[PDB]
Amino acid sequence: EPVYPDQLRLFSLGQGVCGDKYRPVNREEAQSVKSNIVGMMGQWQISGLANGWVIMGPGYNGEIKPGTASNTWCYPTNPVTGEIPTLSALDIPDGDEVDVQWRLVHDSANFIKPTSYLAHYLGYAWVGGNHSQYVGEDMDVTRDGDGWVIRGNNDGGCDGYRCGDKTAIKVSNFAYNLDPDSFKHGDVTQSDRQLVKTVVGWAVNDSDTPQSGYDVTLRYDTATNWSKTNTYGLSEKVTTKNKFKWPLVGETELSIEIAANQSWASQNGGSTTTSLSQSVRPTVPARSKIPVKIELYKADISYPYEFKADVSYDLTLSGFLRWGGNAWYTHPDNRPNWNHTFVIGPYKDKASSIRYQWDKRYIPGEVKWWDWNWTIQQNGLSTMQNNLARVLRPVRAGITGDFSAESQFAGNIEIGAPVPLAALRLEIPLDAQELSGLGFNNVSLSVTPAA
Amino acid sequence: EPVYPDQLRLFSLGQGVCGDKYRPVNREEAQSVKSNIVGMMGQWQISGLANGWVIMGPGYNGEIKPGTASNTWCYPTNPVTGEIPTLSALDIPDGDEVDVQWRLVHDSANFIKPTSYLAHYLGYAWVGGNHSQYVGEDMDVTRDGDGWVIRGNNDGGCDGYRCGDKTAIKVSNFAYNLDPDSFKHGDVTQSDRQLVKTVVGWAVNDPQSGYDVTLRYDTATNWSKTNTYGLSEKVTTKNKFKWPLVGETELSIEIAANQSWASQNGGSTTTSLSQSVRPTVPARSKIPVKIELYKADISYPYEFKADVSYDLTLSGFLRWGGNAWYTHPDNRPNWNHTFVIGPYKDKASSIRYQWDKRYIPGEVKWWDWNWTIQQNGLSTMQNNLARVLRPVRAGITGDFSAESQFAGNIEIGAPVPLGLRLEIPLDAQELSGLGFNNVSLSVTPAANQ
Repeated sequence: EPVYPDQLRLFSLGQGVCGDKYRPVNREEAQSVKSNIVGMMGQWQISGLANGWVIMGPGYNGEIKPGTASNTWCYPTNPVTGEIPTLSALDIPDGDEVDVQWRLVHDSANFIKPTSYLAHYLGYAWVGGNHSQYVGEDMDVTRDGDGWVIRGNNDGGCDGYRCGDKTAIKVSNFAYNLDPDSFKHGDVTQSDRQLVKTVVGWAVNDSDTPQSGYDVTLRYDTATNWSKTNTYGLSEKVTTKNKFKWPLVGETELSIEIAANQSWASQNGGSTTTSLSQSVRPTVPARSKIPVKIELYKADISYPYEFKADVSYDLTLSGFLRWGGNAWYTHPDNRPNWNHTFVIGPYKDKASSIRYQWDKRYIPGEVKWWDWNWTIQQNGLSTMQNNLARVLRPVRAGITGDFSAESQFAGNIEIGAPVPLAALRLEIPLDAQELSGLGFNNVSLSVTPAA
Repeated sequence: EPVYPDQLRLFSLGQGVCGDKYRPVNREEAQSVKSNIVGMMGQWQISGLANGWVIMGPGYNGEIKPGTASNTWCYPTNPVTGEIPTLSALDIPDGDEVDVQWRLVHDSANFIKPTSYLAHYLGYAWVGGNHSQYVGEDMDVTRDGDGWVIRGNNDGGCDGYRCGDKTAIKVSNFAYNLDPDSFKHGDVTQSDRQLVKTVVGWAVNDPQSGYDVTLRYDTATNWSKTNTYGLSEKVTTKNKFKWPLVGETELSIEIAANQSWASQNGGSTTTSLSQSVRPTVPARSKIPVKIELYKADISYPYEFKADVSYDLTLSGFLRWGGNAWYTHPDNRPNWNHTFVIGPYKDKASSIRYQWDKRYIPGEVKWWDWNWTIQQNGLSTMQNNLARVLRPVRAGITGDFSAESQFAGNIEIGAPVPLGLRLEIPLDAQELSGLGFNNVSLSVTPAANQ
């Protein structure tokens, strides 16, 4: 009887006060799911647990100690139990799209068999080839344009009511979305940052009043030349839901950002200039001067990358339903040639959600498609949780190629030892031509009052 | 203006009503930090935003659409601004502990400089060497204990009151904690699932349901792991985990917490399992039972990542002109302070704690972070503390290899014409010689589920 973190709910109604039909989480329970609770709190957040214990945000390392808080962590008084476990992702090696789909759809233990038992458990009939006594065995997997249709092999003759009527299981509408957080990289091949030039000069205090309260700002326009390779072809059908900057690797800063909904393969590189502005707030004593140095660099990186693209697809089960064993909510006995489709992946609507239909299986007005509590009493809760955990298992594909970028940047503005004015104003020269040629454009040194 | 997900807060006070000094987040702000809001929400949770909009739990895909809710995501009307960035981790290849400490502490751009500058902004004196006029230059790094010390070179002579008293930055108390979720492996060198035997039988009935055929047995794994270098006798995990699944050769290895990675290189672990089915045996009929037993061994090169954390002790005297010590001691005292760069230990040692709680006078008892900002300007201090606090992690690599004996599911077949009788042959002596110990089949009735 485990505490399920997705059912925790946090209320702001004072000490140990939880909403209605909710009760406070205790220390032993917060302990068994600490990583989960803390990961759902603000950095320096502090929320209450039962009996005067508190759990602190991640910035405090998620410590649980005696305390009091105005907001509490609450757990249902009537939790929904038996959640579908969530197994580890099934990683399929990169390749062109039919090799990736192909590899998935022919996997007996991780696909063919688990989806067959599903069509079987829900009441569909003849879910297996006629050269076997077990479900999901001896199945012919054929192509169907964009889709794949797995259907029991019919070679020969069968015996049973409409036994020559095998349930078809068809896979379609495949989509691949890249998870930017999945970034990883092989050995950094090319790598280095050459100091191409170092600008030095002075900042002078021609006054009897010491100066402070002025910022010395530097601004340049540098370019970033980057390029990337796509080893296989899936690359052309995969996309990102929302843009992201290419990850920092090395010390070498770069500003490259990938676009959403535009195929990975179409984004292979380019040159992009940027406007950067370095700055310092010096303090030069009266009738004195301080030295200012600025180190300019060129850098480059080369390394093999790898991101993961999750796969989702529509799963249609079509065939007639059994007599005296059907999971549909109305429970037909007339053997209707039923046709239903679940979406394995991100949510779309309630009808195609096993998880949604399964977690709501007790709100009477919710059960309008399949009768999940029916399947449970027929088969048993574990049987069903292991069946749905495998059919719902996360499937990810590797996306790879090579990465290479090159850029020029300036370190910060560094000041020296104030020295007695010789026998704020800047005496630091810039040769716009030489820097344009070193890859630095529009470089300017401004002086502005602090604020 | 920037929204900071660490300042979001959720209230449950009716529709669009936030707690005091807080205001509802609007669809255009929630959108920008979606990933974070959603990550903070229950599976099918729905939370309100500003102007009749709503954000849906991760189960509904985290979608923001017009709606209404009696719980709201609020943000401060008064937000702490200028948070210190967070850069991506800095990776140090595997080597011996002294090599991994060396690669960190000697890096000028990523360590001698940011750290020297921190000491310099806090008012510490003579944070450079006699051969240079800039901060963090001409410094010496030297072994001392199982820690090191950075301090300006004192050869030559100098200019300045007590200028021969350089500030020393001492790094020690290194710790390395392994992060399980960093698992990665090379080319899997060996993989193969072979069918050893298949117990077959007949669930016999002379219908009958509410019965569960239960198969209880013993799995077994043999493994070994190597450890390319030595850091490994120092790396540990705060939590015990379960070695990752790769391939489809089921394993059952548990890496214990608080032990050197190198004192856990292999073994043999048995673990009993229960397989169960609920048959619906027609009257006077026989249903077939099949159980496949297998053998597989996997073996590949691995690599995990350990978070390196250490203590930073600044020792030297504070300047009269101005230091950041909250009481601004004008008598140039000898100052000693140490920050813990890693998991939070206490407020005195947390730059971030102190920095994020800088506007709350009650809290300012160590360094005055508002003073440094005024003195040097806000983007300088936050770009400096981001390099001082940038996560650093070392790789732990080596070769792994395992073999196990697991059993597929007990599958039933179509029932054929003929207290539930189970005709299923099992010679425990044979299964034992084959590697399966304690195999047995049973029938117990059903009352729940």
